[PDB]
Amino acid sequence: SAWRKAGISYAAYLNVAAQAIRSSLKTELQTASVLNRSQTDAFYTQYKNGTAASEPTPI
Amino acid sequence: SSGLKLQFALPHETLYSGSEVTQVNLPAKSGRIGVLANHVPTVEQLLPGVVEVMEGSNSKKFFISGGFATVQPDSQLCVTAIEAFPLESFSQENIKNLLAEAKKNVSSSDAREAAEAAIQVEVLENLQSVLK
Amino acid sequence: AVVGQEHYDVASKVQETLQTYKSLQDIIAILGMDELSEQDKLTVERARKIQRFLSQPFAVAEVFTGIPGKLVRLKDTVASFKAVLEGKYDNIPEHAFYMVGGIEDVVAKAEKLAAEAN
Amino acid sequence: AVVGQEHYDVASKVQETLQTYKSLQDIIAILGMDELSEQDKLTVERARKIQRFLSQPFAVAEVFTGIPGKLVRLKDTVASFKAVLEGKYDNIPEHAFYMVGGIEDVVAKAEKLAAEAN
Amino acid sequence: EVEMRLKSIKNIEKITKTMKIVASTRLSKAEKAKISAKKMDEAEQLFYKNAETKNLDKELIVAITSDKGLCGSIHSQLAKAVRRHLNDQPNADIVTIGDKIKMQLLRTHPNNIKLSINGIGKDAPTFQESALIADKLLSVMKAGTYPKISIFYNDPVSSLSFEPSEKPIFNAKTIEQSPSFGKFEIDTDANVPRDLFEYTLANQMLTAMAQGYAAEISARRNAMDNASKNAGDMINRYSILYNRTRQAVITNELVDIITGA
Amino acid sequence: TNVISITDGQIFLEAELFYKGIRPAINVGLSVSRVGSAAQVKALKQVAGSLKLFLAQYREVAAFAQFGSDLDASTKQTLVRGERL
Repeated sequence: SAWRKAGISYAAYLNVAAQAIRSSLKTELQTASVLNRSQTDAFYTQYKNGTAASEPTPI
Repeated sequence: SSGLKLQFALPHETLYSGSEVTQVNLPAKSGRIGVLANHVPTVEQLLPGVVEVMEGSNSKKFFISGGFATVQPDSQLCVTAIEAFPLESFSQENIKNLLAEAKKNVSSSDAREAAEAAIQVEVLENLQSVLK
Repeated sequence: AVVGQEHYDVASKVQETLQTYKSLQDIIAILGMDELSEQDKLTVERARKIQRFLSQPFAVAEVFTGIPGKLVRLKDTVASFKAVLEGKYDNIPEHAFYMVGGIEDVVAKAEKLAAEAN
Repeated sequence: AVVGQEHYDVASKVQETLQTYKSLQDIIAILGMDELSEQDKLTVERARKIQRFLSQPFAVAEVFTGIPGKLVRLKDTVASFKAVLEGKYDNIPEHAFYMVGGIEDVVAKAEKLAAEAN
Repeated sequence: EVEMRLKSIKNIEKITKTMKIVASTRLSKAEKAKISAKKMDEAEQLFYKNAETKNLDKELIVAITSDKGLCGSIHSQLAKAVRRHLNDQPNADIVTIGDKIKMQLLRTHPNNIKLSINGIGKDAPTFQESALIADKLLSVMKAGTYPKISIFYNDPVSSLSFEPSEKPIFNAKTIEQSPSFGKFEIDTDANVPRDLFEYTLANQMLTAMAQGYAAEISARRNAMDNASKNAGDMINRYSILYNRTRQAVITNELVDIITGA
Repeated sequence: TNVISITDGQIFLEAELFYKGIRPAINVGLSVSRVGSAAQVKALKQVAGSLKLFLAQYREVAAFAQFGSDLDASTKQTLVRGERL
């Protein structure tokens, strides 16, 4: 909805929608991969020109 | 090819692959995309709504929280959604009322966080609406 | 027909579970104790305690270890390991059934050791 | 206290590295240099260079290798080995480490290989 | 020292079998993800075939590798393509993905890696994790403004017939004005081009990462498999040597004892 | 063989250990002592009771680190503990 103004990207919006829609459901639908969809351990540390990987914040 | 094919293959688990249908009416970003048959060459980013994919059999209704349905010239509707939904598991009461409101706690975060979660503010209402 | 009908039934599981515990010996250290299924993690939590429970202080090994010895019987030990397999005391701690006596003697080991935590 | 604390440490590090290479040779052959640690890979590369540095041109052996013999000075050799383990020439060529004098002749050979091999 | 060699090879074989089990466990999930991801990317590819979506023309450099440190040719082939791109486009920004690709990308050009995110190959390709990675990429340094971006991604044909093959991406400018984009129409208000660029990046990335995780799990079942073969051969040879040595020792013992008598 | 059948045990100082830099070179896994800590000042015993098990664990992870790859928390911790010890 508010992806237009100050979000991250279309993927961020649809993924948050996925997280909520899964939250709009019980365990009888949410498979295990939905857990990694919620438990994202991808640690984003944007590097730099001088190879400055600042901080591996979970994605 | 006669009829209309749909390719509903979300990044989670592919649902439909070119199966024939009589209607795939869905809630597009600019409006309500009621592509029944053939359609025309135009692909639209989608808004959280209901995709009552009317096959040769009955129209299964699944409140889908987003995607893009590419209406390929071959009456192929490539609906690369982000989420999957049943005609029965996508229908519930308590799970669609308390979860969004509990998420409204997350809306108490800073400005960019609230700007992100503003989508979730109305996300769960769509499923309870389209569940019928 | 030579060792007791149950004793073979439990031992078959006991041999298999330990072999599975031996089978799960390699996997648990590789990626962690997660990969086991509910029955498997039950076996990992039944056998790794049973394999630990395999120990027993000796009535003659007094001079070194210092733990007073244990001398349960066949009607004791046989049904003891089965109850360990049966999970009737599956809530026991890690060292609860290890270096212990019979199954009824694995109850006190945790109970007296749990006094230090409370 | 015989040839120097630095010499003793240099020999100890060199022997440890070569022993590491021999110890990891089995997994190296079975799987490959990539399948192991980059620390392990670095140690293996340095050890291979060191082993290739072990030979030298001997004055009467010029019959075989053909080079006029080279007598490596004890202190110079110790310093060269300490450097080579310490990576003061770890980028020099491996084939330019065999049948030369000290690390000075090693660098001269690396330059010669830079001229010829290219 | 032959006994230590045989036993050490046996231990390496046991470790290799454990790695094979871990490979099976990861490969199940990798295949599960790739199955849906391939169809997901084919959905938007149908549009890219519906409209010839050739992209012409600050251009990122990318590779495919999961959260493992090389397996036979899993990381090496991608590293070669990374070095080729570094030579061809030194001013090309690098997207360091996972660990092995992250390390390889940090090797060539310090000014190329714009992100350093680790542990992408934790499990099956997840829709939300890949989508968040893309959304961060779509937000990091205007990677959408990157006129072209080539995905040097694994193309595992059946088992390992692959390298980090390079493909184009239809961006915001290249989606609306494609020559055959006249076929599929867009709306001025709907702002299709940007969304099509982002979603094309999403589907391509999810499908490619799922294929790469499956292919590296193959490298954990097609490179360690070669290592398992090497261990089997070495173990057979060493077993032959030790069985011969024991027998010969016993025989020489009998001969010495009789020759004494 | 006869001595190892008659003696108290062994400190089987394998050549690999002494080559591995560990001087003195008691290959702890290959070592043995029938008498043991019962013939020891308990001041040693309080720390040796953990030292022996730590060396044992390091023996359990020596192959895992020989592979030169990642693992769980217990394995990496064991490897660091064993190398440090």
